[PDB]
Amino acid sequence: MQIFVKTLTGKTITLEVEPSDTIENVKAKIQDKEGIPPDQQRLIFAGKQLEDGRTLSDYNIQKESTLHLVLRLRG
Amino acid sequence: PDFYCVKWIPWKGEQTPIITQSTNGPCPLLAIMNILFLQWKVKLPPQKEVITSDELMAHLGNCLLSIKPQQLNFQQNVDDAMTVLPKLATGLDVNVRFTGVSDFEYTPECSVFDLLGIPLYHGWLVDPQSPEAVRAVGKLSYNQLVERIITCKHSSDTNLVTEGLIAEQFLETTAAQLTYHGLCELTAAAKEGELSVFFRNNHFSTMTKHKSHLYLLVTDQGFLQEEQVVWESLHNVDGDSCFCDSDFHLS
Ligand SMILES: [Cl-]
Repeated sequence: MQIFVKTLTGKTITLEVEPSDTIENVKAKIQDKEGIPPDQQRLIFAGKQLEDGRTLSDYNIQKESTLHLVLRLRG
Repeated sequence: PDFYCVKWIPWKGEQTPIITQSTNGPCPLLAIMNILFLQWKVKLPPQKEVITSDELMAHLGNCLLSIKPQQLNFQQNVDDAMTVLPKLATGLDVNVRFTGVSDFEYTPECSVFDLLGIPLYHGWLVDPQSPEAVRAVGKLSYNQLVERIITCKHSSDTNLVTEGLIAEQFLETTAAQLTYHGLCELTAAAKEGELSVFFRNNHFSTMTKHKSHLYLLVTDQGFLQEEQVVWESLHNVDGDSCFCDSDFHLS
């Protein structure tokens, strides 16, 4: 399915995933097309932080759902 | 691998080593160690071409553990420093406040810097010329700002909702984590010839100010062979950045 990831700069990256995909896979997908390390990633949806272990269906994330990404400050 | 190339430069008429960095290497450690090398508080033998993380730790240890106090407050800090050393290599957590170039949430992580007398800076500052933004962001650190933005999104109270939207566009427009005001305040706040650490975009750099100009030490491995390339303009917010040699002359 197609979902959206809102980068803070304003740019909205589109992503192709599956409901069984893990949060660790999606960060790796965002890295793979935006270069941001998966550790510097924090995923937010419906006011909840997504955890690496769980999957997308665990949060009832459906098609064209917009996921918010927050950068954690770690140099 | 886990090795770092040593680069020798003519710093203040002395042969001085600095350490070059991998691609996403150990940049806090590097930012700190390179200051210590430039201050000659740590010395390498002339033919050192490479150095390991463990050696750096060892030299760093000799600095930290050789520091004397101005009793009990002091010794606590020192262990907090020790406890944090591994993170110096793998990534350090910072939490800036947007009110000032020295404003961070104070954590153990920050304490290393303090013990070595090394100022820690960022330039991610909310523009004072916009009172709406100044009010919205207030004294909140980054971590508090993102929480608040979230709370505000869930409210239907107009005040909260407005606060949040303003905070959101602040983060959107300043995502480069350096602002013109930050740049100006850095300029006026940093002191001539002081070596400090500058946080920006999850990288720590060795910074100095020289003749009112701000520079980052060039640690890019690409320029290992080029002795004439030592200092890079802290040039904001984007654009061509000039290189200088050790003496801050165009290279
Ligand atoms: Cl100094």
